[PDB]
Amino acid sequence: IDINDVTPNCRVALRNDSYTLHKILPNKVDPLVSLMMVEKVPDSTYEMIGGLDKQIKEIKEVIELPVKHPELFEALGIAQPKGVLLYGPPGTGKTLLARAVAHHTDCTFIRVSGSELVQKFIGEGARMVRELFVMAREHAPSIIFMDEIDSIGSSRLEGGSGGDSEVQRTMLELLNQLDGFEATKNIKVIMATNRIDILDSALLRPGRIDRKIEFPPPNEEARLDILKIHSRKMNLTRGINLRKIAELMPGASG
Amino acid sequence: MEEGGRDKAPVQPQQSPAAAPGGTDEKPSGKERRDAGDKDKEQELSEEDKQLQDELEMLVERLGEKDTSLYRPALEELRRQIRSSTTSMTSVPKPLKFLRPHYGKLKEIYENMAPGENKRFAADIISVLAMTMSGERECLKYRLVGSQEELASWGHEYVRHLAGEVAKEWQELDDAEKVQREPLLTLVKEIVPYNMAHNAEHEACDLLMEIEQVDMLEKDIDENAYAKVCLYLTSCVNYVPEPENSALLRCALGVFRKFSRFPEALRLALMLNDMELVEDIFTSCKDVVVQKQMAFMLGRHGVFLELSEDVEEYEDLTEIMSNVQLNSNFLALARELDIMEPKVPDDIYKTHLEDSARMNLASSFVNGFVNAAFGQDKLLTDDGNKWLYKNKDHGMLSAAASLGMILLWDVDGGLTQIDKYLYSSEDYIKSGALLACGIVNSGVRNECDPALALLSDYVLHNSNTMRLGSIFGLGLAYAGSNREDVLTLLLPVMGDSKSSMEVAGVTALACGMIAVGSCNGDVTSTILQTIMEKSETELKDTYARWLPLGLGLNHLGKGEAIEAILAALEVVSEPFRSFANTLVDVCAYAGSGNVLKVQQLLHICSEHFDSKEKEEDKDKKEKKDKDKKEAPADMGAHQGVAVLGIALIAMGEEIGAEMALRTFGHLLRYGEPTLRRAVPLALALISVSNPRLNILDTLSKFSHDADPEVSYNSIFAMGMVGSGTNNARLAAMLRQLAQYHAKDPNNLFMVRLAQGLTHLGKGTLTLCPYHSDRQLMSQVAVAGLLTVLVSFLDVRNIILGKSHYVLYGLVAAMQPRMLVTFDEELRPLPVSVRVGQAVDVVGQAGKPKTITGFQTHTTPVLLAHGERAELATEEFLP
Amino acid sequence: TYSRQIKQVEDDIQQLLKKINELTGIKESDTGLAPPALWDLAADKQTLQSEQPLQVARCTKIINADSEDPKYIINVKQFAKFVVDLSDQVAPTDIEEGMRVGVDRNKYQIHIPLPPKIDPTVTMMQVEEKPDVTYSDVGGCKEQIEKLREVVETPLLHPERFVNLGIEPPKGVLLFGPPGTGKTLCARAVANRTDACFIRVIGSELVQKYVGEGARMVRELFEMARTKKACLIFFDEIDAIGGARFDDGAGGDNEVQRTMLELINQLDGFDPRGNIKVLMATNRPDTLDPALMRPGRLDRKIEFSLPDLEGRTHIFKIHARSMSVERDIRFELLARLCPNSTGAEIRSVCTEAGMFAIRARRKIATEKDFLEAVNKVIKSYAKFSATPRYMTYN
Amino acid sequence: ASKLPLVTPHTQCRLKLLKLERIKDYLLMEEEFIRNQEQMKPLEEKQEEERSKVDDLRGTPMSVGTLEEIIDDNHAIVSTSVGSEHYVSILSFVDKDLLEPGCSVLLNHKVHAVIGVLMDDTDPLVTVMKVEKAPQETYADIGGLDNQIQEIKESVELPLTHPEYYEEMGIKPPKGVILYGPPGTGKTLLAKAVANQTSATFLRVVGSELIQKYLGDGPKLVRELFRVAEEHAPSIVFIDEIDAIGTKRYDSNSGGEREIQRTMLELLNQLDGFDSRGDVKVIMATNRIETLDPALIRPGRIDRKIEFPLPDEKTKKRIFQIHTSRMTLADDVTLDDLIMAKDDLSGADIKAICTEAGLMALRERRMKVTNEDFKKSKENVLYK
Ligand SMILES: Nc1ncnc2c1ncn2[C@@H]1O[C@H](COP(=O)(O)OP(=O)(O)OP(=O)(O)O)[C@@H](O)[C@H]1O
Ligand SMILES: Nc1ncnc2c1ncn2[C@@H]1O[C@H](COP(=O)(O)OP(=O)(O)OP(=O)(O)O)[C@@H](O)[C@H]1O
Ligand SMILES: Nc1ncnc2c1ncn2[C@@H]1O[C@H](COP(=O)(O)OP(=O)(O)O)[C@@H](O)[C@H]1O
Ligand SMILES: [Mg+2]
Ligand SMILES: [Mg+2]
Repeated sequence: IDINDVTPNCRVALRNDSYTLHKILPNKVDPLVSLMMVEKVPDSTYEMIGGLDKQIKEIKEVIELPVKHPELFEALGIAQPKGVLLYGPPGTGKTLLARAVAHHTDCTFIRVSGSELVQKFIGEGARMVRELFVMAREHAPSIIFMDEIDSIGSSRLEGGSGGDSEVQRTMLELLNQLDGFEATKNIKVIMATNRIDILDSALLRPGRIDRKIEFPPPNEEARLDILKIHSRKMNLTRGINLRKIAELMPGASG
Repeated sequence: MEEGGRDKAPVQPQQSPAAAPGGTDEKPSGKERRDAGDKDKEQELSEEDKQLQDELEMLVERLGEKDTSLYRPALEELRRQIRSSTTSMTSVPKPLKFLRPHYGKLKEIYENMAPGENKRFAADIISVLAMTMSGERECLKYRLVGSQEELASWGHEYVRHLAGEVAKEWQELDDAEKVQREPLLTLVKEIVPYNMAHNAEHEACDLLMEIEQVDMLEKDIDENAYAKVCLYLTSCVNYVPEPENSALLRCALGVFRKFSRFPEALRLALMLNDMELVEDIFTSCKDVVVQKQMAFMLGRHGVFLELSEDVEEYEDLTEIMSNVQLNSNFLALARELDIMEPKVPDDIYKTHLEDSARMNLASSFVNGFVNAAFGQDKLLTDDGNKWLYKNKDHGMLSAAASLGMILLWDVDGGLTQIDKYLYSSEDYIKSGALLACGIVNSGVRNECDPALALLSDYVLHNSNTMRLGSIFGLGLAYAGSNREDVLTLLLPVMGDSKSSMEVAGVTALACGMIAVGSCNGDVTSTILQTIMEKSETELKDTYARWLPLGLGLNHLGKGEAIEAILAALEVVSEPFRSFANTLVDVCAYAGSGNVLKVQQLLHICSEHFDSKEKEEDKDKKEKKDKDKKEAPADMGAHQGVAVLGIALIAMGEEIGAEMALRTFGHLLRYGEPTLRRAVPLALALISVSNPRLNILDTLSKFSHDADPEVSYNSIFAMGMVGSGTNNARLAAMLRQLAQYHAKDPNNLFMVRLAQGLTHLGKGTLTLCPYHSDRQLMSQVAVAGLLTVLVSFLDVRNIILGKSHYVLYGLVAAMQPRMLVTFDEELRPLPVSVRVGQAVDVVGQAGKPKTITGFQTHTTPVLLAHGERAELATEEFLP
Repeated sequence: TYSRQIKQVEDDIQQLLKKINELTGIKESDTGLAPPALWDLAADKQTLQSEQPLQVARCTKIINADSEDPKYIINVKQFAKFVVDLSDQVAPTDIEEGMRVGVDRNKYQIHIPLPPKIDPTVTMMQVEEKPDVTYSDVGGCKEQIEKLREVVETPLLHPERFVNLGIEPPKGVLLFGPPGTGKTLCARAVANRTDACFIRVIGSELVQKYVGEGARMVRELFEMARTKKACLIFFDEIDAIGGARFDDGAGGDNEVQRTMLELINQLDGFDPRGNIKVLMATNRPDTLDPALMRPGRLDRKIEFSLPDLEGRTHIFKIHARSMSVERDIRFELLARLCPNSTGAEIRSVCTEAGMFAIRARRKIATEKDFLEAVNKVIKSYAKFSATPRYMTYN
Repeated sequence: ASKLPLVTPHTQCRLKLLKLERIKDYLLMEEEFIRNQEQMKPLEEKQEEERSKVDDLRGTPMSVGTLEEIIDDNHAIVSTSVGSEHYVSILSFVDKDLLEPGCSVLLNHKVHAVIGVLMDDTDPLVTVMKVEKAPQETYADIGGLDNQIQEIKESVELPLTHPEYYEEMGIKPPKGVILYGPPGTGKTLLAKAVANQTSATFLRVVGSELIQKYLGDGPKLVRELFRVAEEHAPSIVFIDEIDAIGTKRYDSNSGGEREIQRTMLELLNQLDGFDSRGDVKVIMATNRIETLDPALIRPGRIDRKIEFPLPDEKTKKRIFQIHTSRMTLADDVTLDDLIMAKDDLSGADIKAICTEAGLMALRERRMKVTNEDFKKSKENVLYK
């Protein structure tokens, strides 16, 4: 057995009396795979989009372009955008429109929620939060996605507001890191929330977030499009007149 | 790239040399005109030392190098003016055109002949035009020409004048580092006959500038530390007039001529003393110089300053004779005792906070150590007197002598204090009282008891070892005087050829510390006595510790080594009986650079397995390797430490396992963490398989250094480990003595033997027996306790700055910092980088520290060294 | 002249020296190998004098005993407990219960006693070093220095006059005042001049994660202190380990009260610590507990206050005696220009004057530099000043 | 190895040649003496036999343990991974100088005797908060200030570059520096420039990470951070947005507002304790200085306070000139029109406007930017 074949963090077989190296076992599952199987994000693609063409264009111009074509940005001599924020009423498409984008451009999709089951897959103690980058920069073209919980999306304030231990302060730390002190490129951050007027002032400075996209509730045409998309998975009958069904709904959500 | 266009020189002037072969004949005007025009253009471009690649000298190497090489010899029609324009044009490019070994090919352009007065045209360069030519000529051409044939043709006749002109011109434009390169060329050319170069440079230095003299003298003294014996003598005789003839200070020449006394000749020292006595220069400078001319650097200077004007000018020699020691004692007990010195510290004995006669004997040494700086005790050592009637009769004598050691440097009432307990009529009490009286009057050099009281004790030597305990004190009290009367008186004691071998050994040690130079009859008598006694005997090394030591001390302080060779030829015997072969050889090598000589001396037997055949020779070689440390220039220390580690500690059974740490004490005495941790590694460990007593001696030499620091408490921790292991009777006394000696009081820690600036130090002679005192077993019971305590007593206690005026008005105005360790710097050469200190007291100035002045003081008395600068008042700075 | 030859010779000599060092073979050190010159003699003797002659000798704890026969009960952390006896060479006198002992691997026999546990996070607090400040640069507070040294050092230095006079010296002392006054510097000086231990501890180190840990740490500290002869403990920022018992409503901040109660209990009742002297410092003493400030624990209450007029002159003189200034600078005027200031401000004034001198080119700081440094440091920075709201200790 | 630092000649003088010759002669004599026993009385291989037998004694199965206590007579108590601890002996070829409690010690498998000391395993937090390479270009990209730069230089750069000016007149460099002012004014950019230019190791941390979700974890973080900073090298510690540790409260914190006080006390202890500090420089930055504890910013901890005011018209024009140096501007656009866009416009708005205008030009596939691009960009950015 040659040493150069013995890469770190590998499975081997050791004899009994002398504990000498004997073989090399097939492999071990990486922590990223375990974490993503625990989270279970329901991946999708572009064909499951209803009435979100302009949003697709806007997010394509910021996420897809400065990876495949950096020379196009270097010609104009401008900085490459790094952060995107998405806001709108809940159940409108934001996570689906960030997973489809991540899937089509072949990027490693990572999401963080501050839980504690996955804490063993990041670090033993993880006193800080930037340690995730150690696991991220080895999958260079990656995307980090964090969604604001209903504590502010639905419950807003607890009586005096104050600060949210989740989401916002983590994003502040991440955006402070990759603002000049980061060497690795092709790492980006996506934010999802609602009612942007409750964001803290430190995150509304012009130089922090490079684009903000809106997700209004669907109108009649978008509702009909979603009904058409989601009516395929059932044995249907010829002639349903889905226009009337779409008109009945007073535009609640998607 | 691009070629041509702007290169006007490489077009017309390059084709002109090509057509020169057709222009050699029927064109005499052009051959000079083109040369002059090219020389003028080159001089215009070369007026600045910034464009090395000249358009004519550097661009001609494509094809004109051969033309220049083929100019003088391939013409056959050179004139008396064309030859100058040929040699001048060929000497510039040929020096750099050739390869690295170009010093042997400089004779084809410049060394062949001197064209006109090229030194006039060489003032526009630093080391390119003519300085480079002179250096190249002196490197190889003049070195082979002038080695034994200095008188030769123009290659050596005008070569010397050109070299002198170049040396003058180096220190003629700015007196920059080129002036320092001038001394290098003066030393390289005629190194053995450096007197001619020194004489040539003295004329330039005297008339050059008033401020260009101190730096040259400092550089000369800096480079005087390494040269051949004849070269060293020439350097010491050439730098003497630098501070006396060219300079008018008239005070650093007599002080700096100490290195010209032992190395060159005694006659030089006598002439310097006579000149200093003749050149009175009123009294201030002469008195300041002569104050430290009694026992600080040299002695026997109180007999040549007794001129016919002994009123105010020549009478000060009397103050040097006897008043100097009393003044030193008064200063030690006046400015230090009234500031920080208590009546009785006694702090070492109380350290055992956190029963045999050995403890009683070590108590005397502890009391003496803590009773330093005129620590007179009036019945304060009653414990020693009480123990004197119980056991340890020799220990009782040591305790009695500790009373005198308490009252060090006392000649006023020390005799009465010793006589208070002297009246005992014991075979050891009389010896102890005599030793105490001798230690008390150390350095006085007065006629108190030359043949009145000391002779009274010597005339009753019909008894035991009391006879031997009556010559070490008398010899110590007359160590600083080389009078032949005392030496003659002490010679009959050694030559008595009686059963008192100890008396003969002490007489040899006492006389070695008195006279070490001329009067070879004493050395011959000692050798004859050794041959008569030790030949028909095979006893212990009492003879080896007295015959080799006496022979080395009697012939100590002579770098010629001819006397040592004569003694070796007259003492031809077996290597075991020739233990003085390396001892006398190293006694005559007090201070010098002898790395090659040391290697040759160790080449007789490097290892040889030490098969019990030349054990004395091996011990002498080990002691010799401890030498070459008086002025090691902080260079040989590391190599010596590495050699000791890789040769003695790495391999050894008896010689390398016992005396390997002995050389550590002689290496230095200040105390550094590296040595203190290397020795502790080999001393703290038990290593019971080896000679544990040798390990104890190793610890005693690890703590042999004085001036203890706050880390010495760690040794106290080992004291706890010494309760069960390292038995008390064999290690407790040694450990206690080592702990106490380092922290005696606060001052009087100077055991490095360095006086003023760089003095080799005769005090090492007093330390010479001490290094030979601890080389065997049985600790110290009869002989060691009588010599290990009072081996050296010539240390200057504390003070470094005082007025020492007639009224002694000024007290202290200084600012301390680290010592000066710079060689080449700007005009105000920096001293150190520890300016973070400033005090207004005259207390301890620190070992490796120097104090500067301000407020327009400038120390107008000495300004060089002395530790007792008068610092005359000046008010020229508003 | 022959610069190239000399340089080549020197380079060859250095290369030969490195090659010779490589030749001697003092190499490896990947696994922790000592240089061959060190263990050259220790190569074979230990093979037959340290491998088989020495045993593993596990460590256990005796729990109790019984009379007329040893029959000792031995407990271990992971295996079971046994009944055992001694060995031949050990006396039954020094086999007292509740202490660690050595035990065989096969027959389980006591061999040697052992020292108890130490909790290394408590062992790291020993200073083992001495700072480099003395009493000579603590000017302005001579009376406080005298009053502190009368109790901290003198009884430990000459313990014969107090015993002769039948007087028991005080034990504790507290130092309070505004921030910057000098307390920690005086503690540094005391630790420098001392000769016994110096166990330093900061209150913020006693805030642990699990319940019932601070009291354990205090117990270990006092046990380790009592083990040695007699030596000192220093508490820094004591106002973070206990203010006052105020338990109202939901129980908040009371485990720290248990830590403070253990610390209080260790200084009084049922054979107090005895020969241990503690000294504490704080900047807002108005919030400490009443039961901690009574005599018997904090007998002395030295106070550090802002210097009046001559303390400022002394601080100026001792902080600028290593300067490069002319002969005509008067410090009385500079002292009069800062009516209420601390030593830190004066040191900063000196440093800024030096920096202004260094600013352009000059080598000697002038009086105008001192005046403008005072103007820019005292008058301009008085926005922050930290002082006005701590003179009321709030 | 500092064998002989006396190379003061440093020229073609005879002094350098003489010193080199003396050192070479001493080294040659030492080498000859060392090889005399290596070639005259070897009596054994002494080169490969020693390693062979020390490997023979040291078995091939080799376990690990942690030191707990050591006794002077060359043995110590070591605890095993399982939990049992022994009273094994210490061998004599284990260079017993780096044996420290808590260090991983390599033990034998038969009798568990100490046979080696093992190196460390880096640390998964050092690489987290250590800067590897320089961020961007130096002070030439800043513009506008020209006065705070000299102060930060005097505080940081000069002692490293020229530790001689302070030694001439014996003063110490200023201890601490703090930067305050309105947001978006160039504090972090100057910190980036300092990190780029300097040569010492750079450590950074955001002040919002000093509060943890357990009791007694903030002080531990501060202690460990300063231990790392003091143990690497001459270094620089950058703590920005420190005031955020006090102006925000999170329900994830187990303790209330007292743990913040304990963290503050630990921070003051680390900044101005009584143990030797070494050589560490601290830089702080905030935009709300009125909420910090005054006792934290007393002279002797933070020595310099530097304010960053809002830019003026000249600085606005300079920032336009800086940020459009590599942009193909059409002749229609003029910077003076955009100078008076807002009364209190800041530096970040310039970069925001320029970048978003470039993006808007990129949308329509136009390389040259026009006036309408800027006109819509300023309205889209500022007015919302
Ligand atoms: N009497 C004094 N003489 C000289 N300097 C002093 C004096 N008193 C205080 N100082 C200055 O105070 C500085 C810091 O003092 P120190 O940290 O000991 O104060 P403190 O009262 O313990 O502070 P804090 O409450 O902030 O912990 C020192 O660097 C020193 O320059
Ligand atoms: N004076 C300036 N010169 C050049 N660019 C500037 C200047 N001021 C601000 N900027 C721009 O603003 C951007 C953001 O500045 P930076 O984040 O460093 O601000 P700050 O002072 O740290 O503010 P905050 O405290 O609000 O984070 C910089 O990257 C730079 O492009
Ligand atoms: N425009 C849309 N077309 C089709 N389905 C949609 C659309 N928007 C949301 N959905 C449905 O919403 C569900 C996921 O909700 P999501 O939008 O991810 O939550 P959030 O709004 O918090 O991001 C999916 O099952 C998807 O079918
Ligand atoms: Mg303090
Ligand atoms: Mg910032």
